[PDB]
Amino acid sequence: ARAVIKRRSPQLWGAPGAPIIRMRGHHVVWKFQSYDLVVEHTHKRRNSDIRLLHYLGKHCPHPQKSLWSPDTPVAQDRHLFMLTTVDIDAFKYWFGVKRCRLSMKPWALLAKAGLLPPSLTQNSKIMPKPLFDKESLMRYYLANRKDEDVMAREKYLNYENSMVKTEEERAAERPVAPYL
Amino acid sequence: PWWNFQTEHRQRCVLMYGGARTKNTHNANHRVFIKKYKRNAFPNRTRHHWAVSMTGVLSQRPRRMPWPYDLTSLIFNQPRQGSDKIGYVVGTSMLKTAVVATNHMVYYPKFNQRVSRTKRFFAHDEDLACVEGDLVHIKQCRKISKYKHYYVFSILEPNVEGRERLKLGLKAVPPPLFGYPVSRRIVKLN
Amino acid sequence: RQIRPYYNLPSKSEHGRKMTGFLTPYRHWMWKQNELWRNV
Amino acid sequence: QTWPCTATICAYLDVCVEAGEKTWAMEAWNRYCTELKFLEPGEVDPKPISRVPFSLTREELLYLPKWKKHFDHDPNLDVMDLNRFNRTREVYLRMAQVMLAGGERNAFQHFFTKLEEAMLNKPTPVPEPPNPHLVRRPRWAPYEHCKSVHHSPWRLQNNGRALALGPPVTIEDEMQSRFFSNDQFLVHSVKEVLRIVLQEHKRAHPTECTRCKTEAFFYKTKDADETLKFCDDLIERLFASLGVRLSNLNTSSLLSTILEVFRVVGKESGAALLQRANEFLERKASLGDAEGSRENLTASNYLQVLSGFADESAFVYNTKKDGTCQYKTGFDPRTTMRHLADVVQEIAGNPHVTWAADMHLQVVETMVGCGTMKANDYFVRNVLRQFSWDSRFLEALYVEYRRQDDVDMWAELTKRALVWTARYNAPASERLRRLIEDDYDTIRVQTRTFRELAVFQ
Amino acid sequence: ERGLYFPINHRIVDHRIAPGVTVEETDVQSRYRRELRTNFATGETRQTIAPPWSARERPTHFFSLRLPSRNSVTLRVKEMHNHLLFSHQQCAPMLVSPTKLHITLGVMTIPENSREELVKNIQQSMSETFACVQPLQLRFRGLGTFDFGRVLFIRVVPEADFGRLERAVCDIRRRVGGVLGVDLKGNPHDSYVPHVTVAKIRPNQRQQLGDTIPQSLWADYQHHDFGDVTLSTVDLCRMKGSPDGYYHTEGAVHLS
Amino acid sequence: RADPLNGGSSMTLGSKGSKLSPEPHRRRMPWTAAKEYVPGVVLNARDKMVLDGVQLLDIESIDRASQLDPLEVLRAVVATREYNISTGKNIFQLASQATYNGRGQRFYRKEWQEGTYDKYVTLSAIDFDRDGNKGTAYGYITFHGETTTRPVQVDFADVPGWYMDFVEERAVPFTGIVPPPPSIGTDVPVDPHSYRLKAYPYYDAPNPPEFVERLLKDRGVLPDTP
Amino acid sequence: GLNGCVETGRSRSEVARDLGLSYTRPLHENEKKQLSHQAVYYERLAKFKMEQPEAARAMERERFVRKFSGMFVKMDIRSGAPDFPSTYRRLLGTKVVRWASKRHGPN
Amino acid sequence: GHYQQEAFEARKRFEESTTYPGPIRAATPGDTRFYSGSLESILHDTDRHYWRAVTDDPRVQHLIPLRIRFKIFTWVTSGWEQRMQVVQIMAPKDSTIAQVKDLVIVENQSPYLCVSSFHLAIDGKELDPQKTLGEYGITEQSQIDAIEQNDHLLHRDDERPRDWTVDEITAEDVKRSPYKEMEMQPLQNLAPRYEARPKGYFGRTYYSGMKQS
Amino acid sequence: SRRFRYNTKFPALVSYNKLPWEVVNHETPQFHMHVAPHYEQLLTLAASSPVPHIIGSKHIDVPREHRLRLLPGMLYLLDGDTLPGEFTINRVLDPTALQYYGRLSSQIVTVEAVRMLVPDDLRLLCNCITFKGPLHLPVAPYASLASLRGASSNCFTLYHFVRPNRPPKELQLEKYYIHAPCVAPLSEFASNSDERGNWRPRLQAPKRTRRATPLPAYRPPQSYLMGLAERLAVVPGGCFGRRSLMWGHWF
RNA sequence: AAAAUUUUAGGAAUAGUUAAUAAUAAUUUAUAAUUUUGAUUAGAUUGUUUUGUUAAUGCUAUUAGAUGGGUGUGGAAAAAUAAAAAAAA
Ligand SMILES: [Mg+2]
Ligand SMILES: [Mg+2]
Ligand SMILES: [Mg+2]
Ligand SMILES: [Mg+2]
Repeated sequence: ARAVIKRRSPQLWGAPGAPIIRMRGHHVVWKFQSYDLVVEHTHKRRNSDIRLLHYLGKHCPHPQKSLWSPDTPVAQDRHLFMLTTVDIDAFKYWFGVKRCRLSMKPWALLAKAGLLPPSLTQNSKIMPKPLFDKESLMRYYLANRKDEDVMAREKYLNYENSMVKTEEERAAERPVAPYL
Repeated sequence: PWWNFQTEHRQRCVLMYGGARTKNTHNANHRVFIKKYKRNAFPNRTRHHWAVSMTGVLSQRPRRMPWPYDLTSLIFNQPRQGSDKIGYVVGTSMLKTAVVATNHMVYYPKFNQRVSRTKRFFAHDEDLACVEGDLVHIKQCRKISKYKHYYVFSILEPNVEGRERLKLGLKAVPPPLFGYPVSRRIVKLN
Repeated sequence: RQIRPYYNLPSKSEHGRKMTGFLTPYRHWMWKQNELWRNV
Repeated sequence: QTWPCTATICAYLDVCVEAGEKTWAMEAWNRYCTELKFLEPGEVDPKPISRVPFSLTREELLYLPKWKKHFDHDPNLDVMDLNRFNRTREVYLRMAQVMLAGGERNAFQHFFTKLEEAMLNKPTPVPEPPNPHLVRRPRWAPYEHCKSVHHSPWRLQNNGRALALGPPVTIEDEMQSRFFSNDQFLVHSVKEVLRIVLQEHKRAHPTECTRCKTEAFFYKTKDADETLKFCDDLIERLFASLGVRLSNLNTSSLLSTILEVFRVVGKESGAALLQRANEFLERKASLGDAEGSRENLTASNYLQVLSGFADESAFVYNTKKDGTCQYKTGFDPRTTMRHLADVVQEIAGNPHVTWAADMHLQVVETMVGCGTMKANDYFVRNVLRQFSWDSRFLEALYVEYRRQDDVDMWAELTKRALVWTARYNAPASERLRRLIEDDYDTIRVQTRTFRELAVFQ
Repeated sequence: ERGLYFPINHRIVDHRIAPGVTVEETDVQSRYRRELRTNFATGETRQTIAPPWSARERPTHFFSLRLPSRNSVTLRVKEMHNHLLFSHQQCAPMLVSPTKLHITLGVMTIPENSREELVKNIQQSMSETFACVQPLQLRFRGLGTFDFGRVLFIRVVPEADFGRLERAVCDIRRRVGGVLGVDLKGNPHDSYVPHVTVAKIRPNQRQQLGDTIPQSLWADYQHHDFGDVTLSTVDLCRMKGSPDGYYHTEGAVHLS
Repeated sequence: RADPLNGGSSMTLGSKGSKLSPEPHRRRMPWTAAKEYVPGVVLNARDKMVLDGVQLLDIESIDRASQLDPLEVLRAVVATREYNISTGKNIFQLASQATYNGRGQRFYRKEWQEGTYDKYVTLSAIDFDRDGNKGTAYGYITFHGETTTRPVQVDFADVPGWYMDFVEERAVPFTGIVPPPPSIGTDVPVDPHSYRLKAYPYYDAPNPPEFVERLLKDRGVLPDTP
Repeated sequence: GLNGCVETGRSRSEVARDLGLSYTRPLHENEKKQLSHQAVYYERLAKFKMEQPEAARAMERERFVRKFSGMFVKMDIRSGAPDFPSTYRRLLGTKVVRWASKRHGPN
Repeated sequence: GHYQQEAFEARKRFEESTTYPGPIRAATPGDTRFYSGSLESILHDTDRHYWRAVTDDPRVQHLIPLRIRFKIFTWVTSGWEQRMQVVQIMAPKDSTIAQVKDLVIVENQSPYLCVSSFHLAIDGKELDPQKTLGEYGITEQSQIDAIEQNDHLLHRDDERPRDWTVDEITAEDVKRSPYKEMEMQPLQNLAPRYEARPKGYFGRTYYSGMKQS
Repeated sequence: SRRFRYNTKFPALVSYNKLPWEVVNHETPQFHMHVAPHYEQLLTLAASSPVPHIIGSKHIDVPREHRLRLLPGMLYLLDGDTLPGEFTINRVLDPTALQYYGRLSSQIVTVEAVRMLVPDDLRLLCNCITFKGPLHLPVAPYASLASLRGASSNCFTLYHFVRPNRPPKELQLEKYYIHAPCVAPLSEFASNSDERGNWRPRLQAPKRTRRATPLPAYRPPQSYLMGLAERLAVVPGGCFGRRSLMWGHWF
């Protein structure tokens, strides 16, 4: 909605837009370069701190030898290490409750961590993208579909309330003799 | 790394372990004053600027900083600083408007001591109770006119002498004998 | 961006853009497929 | 340590009853509402607000410590003044309901007796005006710029200025419970107790009270007889206590609840419900000494009558024998449809009965169960365009379609019904969609989205 | 150009209009500062208000401080009448004759059956309440309105012996209305506002006079000072206007 | 907002759609409402090479020296007519030829009858402005055997994409009133032999094999040799 | 009536209003004739717009049309700044010529 | 709706109470003119700018804030628009509809409204200038329109004002009425510069309740 | 988008961004556009259950004085054709107007004539619609229209009074959307009908040995398309339905 | 909407102007407002987590970024080169 658009760094919608989790670091020689996982708005200003919701972490893209742990004859442990600090309470808050967006590189990271499934942009160019036809899918679905109530209860436990009360803690929480 | 010597430096891009990442601003610049005016003619009536002027506020030596702790915060729990003030009513020439002189506090950390400054406010008294020389409680509120954000919350001490003085048709307080100072000599005789 | 291929409906106009997004039915079917995958 | 007002106590006792835990309500009672009184001739009726509200004398302001001057709005300070309207009778009622719900007769008899006595012999307390904070004072607006009723050329859009769709669910047409006289509140209290009896019955036998999930639905439970006995004794206790006074107050809600109890717990066919309701109304017109001019059964009562007919004809669908449907033993569709027809004649005769979606749903369901094959025509004439619907309609309607002669009609009728769903903003439900899916080999009708299927595999 | 671009007194949101209305559908225009114009400016005063059942019945008797002869008050009210009548002589029926001027300490309804028990009992309780109170010097300045500008009165300033009045009144209030149940138009746990009624519009009058006393008459006398008076005499009066030429007096108490 | 694509799912900006909702996203701009539009540029774009070697005149050239052989005028008129149908036929070009200005006839656009898309418009009435080829056209929309209750202005009546079929049965005189055709579920009892439903709310079409071949020969599953 | 309400927030003039008490200092002729001039605004106005509609409609034409001319047509933080010269001092010499000084009041 | 009858009935039962002492005005606060925020907000008279948890006694409303609707012709650059302007009075409870007309005439500040005689009406039915608000059941929520003399002539091209877009404005009428005030001939600062909405704002069909396409 | 809270931005007096107030002109076709679909609903009501003021015996008569505080909004039905007194008669022959009465004339009583009647003083209107023949709806015995000879002499008229140039609110049609059931389909099973014995139930679905005939093979459309109607937020036809379900749009 | 913190060696008056009224007043009403507890003009100066020295109350730095209105669009003017913000497959 700017009369003469700022041409180089366009976005979608008005700024500040919905918060997006980005990786960003000042540019330098490749030997020292680190990145910041940051929840911030869609439209950045000159200094990235002006719109910054939260600071999620440091990520160093240099494979490192592990000198912190003792040298271990185990094969896998002596592959190089890649270090990252995730703040996952803030991540689950922002992503889950506040409904963030995600750039692709942080997505790859958080996929490695086990917080998210691997991204849309991670492609083994070995396999193609799948085909689809509705009648075959339908045969498979009629073949396997679970009961309605089972499914409803699964959606209940995953989305709505998890912690529930067994009859036991009811019986243990209900008042005894003098006020019963 | 600010703790490393001039010669000890290797990389300027990162902190190896921890600590504070510090930009050196160059404090000693030998900054100077340019003299653009004759000592005779300086283009200001009240003050003259002949040297480098110290700048900033709170960056100003010796530092004078806001002191939350004084009488006013001692008595009140304020939702916002300056939401309550105790003062004296000085003058009512304006309808439904009481001017109030109030004290607040400044701290000099260099000398470790406090000073009281003073400031005037316009307060809104509907119904016109306040007589000059009342001790009043005053609160922050809705914007009322250009300069009135404060209203008279309670009269702590009314002026009984002043009220009885008014009832007799006389002014609340005698008008001050001399006004503001002047740089002239007024010769006015008889 | 929205990809505009060369076999989209060419707009013959000198007063504006040379290519209107309008799809060969093939392109529509294709797009539907890809988009199913990302739905997954 | 916030002392609950009377309103709060009410709410928590509602939670207690619905939970059926007596042991909560007991401790709550014992702690908070004990000293709660009723209102008598010597009582002063709604008590004025007596609180000062909090200020400081200049000596209080200057000489006190910081905390003594600290006022956060604290619920406890005005608790007295929230209670100034005497909602006590509600608390006593709820407590009766709980003691019943937890299966204890003596305590229940106690609370209900106290309540009854007070309602008969003590003045009606002045009701509290609507709480500004719970429900909001309506603010003035012109209704001029509004999507017109016919705004979308494809359907009837309901609008802020007026409702063209019609009521989806029947409402009882009674003011909020606190506005009742004391006698009226006595009646209301009995209907409340009955409702709790019903709820407890459904929590003990969820299988039998759900429509057509099991054949168990068609037969009285043992323990139903003792229950109905309790209800009988209760209602006759109400006629015993209130005299001619009953001639002057609304019995509508009471009747509908009575009917729903004799429909659900004891299971009575639609004709038995209409009979029962008419005998009750005769009783009410006779106790008051007059010329008659009986009030007709109001819309809600008829809703219970019709749902009675629908209970009458109900089928357990899709036995694992690949057998079609099981029906209530001793079922005559001819009789059922006879009575349903002249009953709807009766209803549509009376001008003061407002129709809703659910009434139509009971009718339609009875039509499907009866094998009328007119279910469609009724639905399309009287419902489709002029109401907002569940997909329950389309569920029983599907069961109707399934029974036609050739296959193609089945298919085409079903597909058309789905088109209805897309046109009229029925979000066709998962139950319906499963019902259609089951026959996919026969009808080849796809019910799922492309995306839904993909994601699913 | 001669002031603020948007004068601060003109910034007003009406929350008693639905949300969204003023943005799109229509704009609502009103002179909003007639309503916001305050209780000091209009000259209204909030009297103890009656419960509806009490509001139904006419008041019969009232407590009054009797003004002595040779008052500052009576004199200045006469001067005020002169001025008002010279300005607008339509006031003439509104005005109360200087002969009937009295301080109204409270108003009450006595039923005609229990009449003697109540007057004797009241008179007695009154005499006990005022036993210890010496005479009262009170100050009068300012005007005010009761009953939507129909009653125009002289305020009693709380600058003087007024404090004592307030306890004194609040005692009879707790006896006459608390002890023996009597209809005081308000709550006995609430204090009455003492006043000297100057102009009044009765129900019968209201048709020819109008529904409210125009503020243009008394605007200038609104804050006028009527002076100080010492008062030794408390009356309980029934309101009959032809018996003695002064309100008919059922009881009396001397403050000394 | 009212009707999102796939509920809110934000994992990509493209995941939302090309418009967030059918309803206009700012209230101050109503025309942003989601329609079904048409390629106006190509479909106006009439062929100017048809007017080659013609010698048209203008309207206000009435001069004696200006106009031409009656033969030249005739081939001019024919050239102009061919120039106006050169893309497709506009409604108002179809309607003037039919009896009663084509009241009652069913006007379908080309793309409305192909694929699982089935839609047409029964004409309620017509206003010819002084210029033909333009105007206003009102009617009932019939989509998959389901019809509108009231008439509506036909959108894109001016764009030349339209076909119809003249039937004497459907003709209405200007005296009477064009009835809305029956929606097949409600007014007329549903019949399979009379009308079969192309597609229904949860349906969609099977994969045509040439598209599949092409997409695999694209993604590089099935080989393609130069 | 000398104390304000802590929980309510209403001033002392408010609780005095509610208890039906009036504290007011004795007024000189200034305040009396100002107030007595202001009290009557609405009666004068009612009389004006009853008895003389054309004059009124003239003045109104000028006001209504004025609202569209002028410096600022809409209220924003810039326009609705109670002290314009104060909050923007940086405009005072060059751009904005209306005010010659940045402070006309206490603050 | 439900509120109206809930509170009506509540008031009506409150009035029939034989025993009530009456409220204590030290316990029944007024409202504040002093609260945080720059804007001055006018509320319901049952409502306060502070938090009051307790429900106060129902009072009869002696000043009823009537709203009276007018049609204005607003100039926008493309041409004239017909839109709605509400005038809001505070009319005493027992007032006569003649007096409501009078209060409405005094309160309007726009030069374009009250020029001729107007009749108050509710849902198109005229009101007796003679009788009370009580009889017609007029409340704040009630919808009151106002109808001018020439308003039933507005379907013509005469009474409806003429926009300089399609119509001659002559030295005859340059000196008269809204045209004169408007200053048709552009000035450097552009004169009173009216709101503008473009021609294609609503599409080819103007604004409607019913969707026409 | 939601409606914003209040307008503090622009002066109220000037009113600035305001949706125009819609006004119904009686000279144009647009009038009938508004009024017609109401009439049909109204008549439908009259066919099922009684509504009080719908049916008058004779033309209403009022004084000049009380003319505009009584008439406006009034809607009543009469048996014959008689045109209200002191009303100039306008025939509606213009086809665009006639057009909106299509549904009402096909699926309810055939419309014989339409008339716009304007009072001599020009401030009142009467829309007069003359129906011919019996209802194409079934008429209930206890229903209002059963008291009329023109239904169930075959012509009868609807009369609707209104002010000109008013919003399509204060022509009062929205009170009529009360919905009553047509009892015609169940009339078969009432104890009153002698065809109730000719009825036979289908309790069980019949054994089926054949699947539904498969739809004709799908031809992919050959022309250019505007893209996914999903992503363009176009409801399935540009007609009705939800944008989530893309059924019946091309593919 | 406000409250605090505000520089010049030698120091004097400032002004579309205060407060009440109100969708008032290029001439409404008034004993008005800012200042020696340092004003307004005028010089210098980018304001309240950033540096250097030092054992230390100190001294000595800290960039940069919001410059009026005039068909007023937009949720918000921040709207006329100068990115290093992926901008509806
Ligand atoms: Mg300021
Ligand atoms: Mg400057
Ligand atoms: Mg949104
Ligand atoms: Mg400019």
